[PDB]
Amino acid sequence: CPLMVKVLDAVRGSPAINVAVHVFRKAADDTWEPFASGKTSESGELHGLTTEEEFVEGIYKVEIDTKSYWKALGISPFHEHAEVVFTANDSGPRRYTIAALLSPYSYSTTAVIT
Amino acid sequence: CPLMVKVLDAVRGSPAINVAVHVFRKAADDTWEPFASGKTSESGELHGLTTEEEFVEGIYKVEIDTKSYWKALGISPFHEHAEVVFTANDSGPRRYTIAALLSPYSYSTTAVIT
Amino acid sequence: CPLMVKVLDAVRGSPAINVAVHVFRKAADDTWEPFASGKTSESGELHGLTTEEEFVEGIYKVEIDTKSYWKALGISPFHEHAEVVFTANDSGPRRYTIAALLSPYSYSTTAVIT
Amino acid sequence: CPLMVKVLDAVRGSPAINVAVHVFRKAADDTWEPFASGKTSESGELHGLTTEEEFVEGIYKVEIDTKSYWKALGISPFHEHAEVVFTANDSGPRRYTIAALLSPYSYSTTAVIT
Ligand SMILES: Cc1ccc(C(=O)c2cc(O)c(O)c([N+](=O)[O-])c2)cc1
Ligand SMILES: Cc1ccc(C(=O)c2cc(O)c(O)c([N+](=O)[O-])c2)cc1
Repeated sequence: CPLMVKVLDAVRGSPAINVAVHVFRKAADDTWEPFASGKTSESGELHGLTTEEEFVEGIYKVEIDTKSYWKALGISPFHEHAEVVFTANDSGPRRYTIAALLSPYSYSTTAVIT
Repeated sequence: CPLMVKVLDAVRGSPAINVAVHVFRKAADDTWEPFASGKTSESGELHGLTTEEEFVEGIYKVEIDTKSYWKALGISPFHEHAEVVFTANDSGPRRYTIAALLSPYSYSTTAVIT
Repeated sequence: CPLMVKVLDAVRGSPAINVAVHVFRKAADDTWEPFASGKTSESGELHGLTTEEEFVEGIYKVEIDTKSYWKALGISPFHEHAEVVFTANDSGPRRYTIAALLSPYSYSTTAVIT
Repeated sequence: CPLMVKVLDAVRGSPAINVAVHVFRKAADDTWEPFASGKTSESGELHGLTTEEEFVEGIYKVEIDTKSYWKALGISPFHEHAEVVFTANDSGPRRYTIAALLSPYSYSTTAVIT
């Protein structure tokens, strides 16, 4: 599995379960094409987004829809979502984990690449 | 000054000087309109982005063009940029500082609201 | 002012006001000597910790007592405090801002050096 | 496995492999007793630190010796180490993952509790 997303909740100290994640790929157009999407599991992880055949060199944007999540825990947040834009597979295919740590007024994101 | 952006470099432990910052506002269209832009100063700060007259309730996206910055320090980074999407002035006008801490494979962003 | 500490609250999106901060310096003993302390102001900042005469090369530990702060906002946190250990003035005297961003189950710390 | 530590490198976008981790527990003395220690594996993870029998309610400090790690990648860092102090098992036994994301001038730490 070449691209996985993991999301953590800094407020409850737990995985963020059932969070919506959308992945876009920048086309030759200079437009964002919808690439893949899904919701995180009980472990805060989302696997099965894509296959190594489909996941080519390019510029990707990962959007994590965090505002719904925060409402659903009784919280009126501030961000519309968390977004991460990165270039992928530039050096040949890699395994990428894009991880996000969420708080109402802040977030951190990191890529772990193997 | 109702909206200011501050950018820090986690690699050199210093302000990120002369970084490009673009602000967009979501229009009734559901399109991003260009709202304001500029480059950070020697202190890593960008003031004068807007006036309190122009800075109304709405959804804003702040894009920090970090890839140029990292190249200019001799570094091939991973993100195309850092992006922060948030709703503003929902509760009446506030002063917003959107701060970003940059590393090649990671970033953190926070809003400080007064 | 050669050493300043700034503390932000990721939960309320605001400065952390009236937070206790203790600074220790490692002695020849290999013991921590109490070096300086104080509480953050309404801006989340603590200035006047030391003078450039007193702030010599050495290993320092900055401890931010965050648990009291979180209780005082109605919150039972997880960390006893945030701690940052660093070597100072190794390359000649600098101005150091040690900044901390707090959440109940997480924190980030950075040094900005001039 | 009730306590595990994971360490990530924000500079290389990878796990931090073979990093030293020491765990201390605050005794009735108000002294830190050495509780457990080990080095992270190729995945940046350290398991087998303790057993659920030994891991009781108390105040723990996790110290990650990051300075050696940064030297070993050709880097003169700033922190002596990363330290996390927290209260454990206060509400009955939990599984705790203490995760740390490292950069030369910054770090973030979070607890994920199950
Ligand atoms: C995500 C993040 C975390 C920490 C910092 C940060 O270190 C910082 C430092 C400052 O001197 C300062 O004035 C502010 N601010 O006003 O927000 C932030 C900046 C961004
Ligand atoms: C402070 C911080 C922020 C983000 C990460 C982080 O990126 C991360 C990545 C993982 O694959 C993973 O399994 C976990 N975890 O279990 O906690 C954390 C780690 C630490």
